[PDB]
Amino acid sequence: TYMKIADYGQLGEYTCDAKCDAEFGEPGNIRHLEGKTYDYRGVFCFNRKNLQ
Amino acid sequence: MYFFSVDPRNGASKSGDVCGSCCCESISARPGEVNGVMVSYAAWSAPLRGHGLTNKTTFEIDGVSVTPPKVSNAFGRTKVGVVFEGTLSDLFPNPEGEQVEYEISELNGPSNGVVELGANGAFTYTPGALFTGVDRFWFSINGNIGEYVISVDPTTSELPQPPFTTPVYVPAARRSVDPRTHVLKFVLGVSPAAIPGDVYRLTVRQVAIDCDGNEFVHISCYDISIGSCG
Repeated sequence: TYMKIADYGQLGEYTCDAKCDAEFGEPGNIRHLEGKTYDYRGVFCFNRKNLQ
Repeated sequence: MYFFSVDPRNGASKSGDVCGSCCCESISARPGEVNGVMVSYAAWSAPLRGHGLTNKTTFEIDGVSVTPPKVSNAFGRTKVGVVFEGTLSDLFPNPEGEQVEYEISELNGPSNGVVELGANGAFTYTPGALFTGVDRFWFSINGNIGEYVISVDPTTSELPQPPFTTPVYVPAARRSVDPRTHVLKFVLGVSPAAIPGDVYRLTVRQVAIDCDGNEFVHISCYDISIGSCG
């Protein structure tokens, strides 16, 4: 399991005088992720003599 | 510079200096001037606490007295650099018989050329060298003023046909608004062809905007009176 910062988000910008609209802005995500692993698993067989 | 304090729409109104005689407030103008007008919406939009005014003002002009003009207007066309010639006698169809005192006012003459008034309704417009555009000049056929518009074409194909500026006009984009103080400014232009005595009516539709983005519309009117001598 790892983590992925999706985005950061804005924080209310540059008001010279109070109009009180962009107070909190919006934050981003962190998006926990996962992932597995795989495997081959083969076989083979000779008898005894065609090998000897 | 005219100034007007707009009524606040409070159910209590009619501020001090009020000359009961109409609804729309008065504006006096003189033919030729181009003056500047101010309107203070502070009384109406300040209580409406929000983002103040916006640059979405809308103007309209309609005349309550026209007295149609005597002399017609005209249009002229010529390429760049080439001298232009034209007649000024078929523009004053007069009902009665009287001479034709053609005159060109040195105040409303051309801006990028020169004009020599002939003996009988003929004039020579020699456009300025290395110049292409539209140029006018205001003749006066026996008192009745009209404009003669000329476009000098940059020798390639042609130029369009401009719309013959009205008696009273508010220029395209010369207005502004200061949302910090709720004050509107615009320009009020009076053509030199307006007849003294007429009255035109100017309607102004101003729109405020709330804290979130909705609208508060406001309508007011004004009565422009074309009077001679200021």
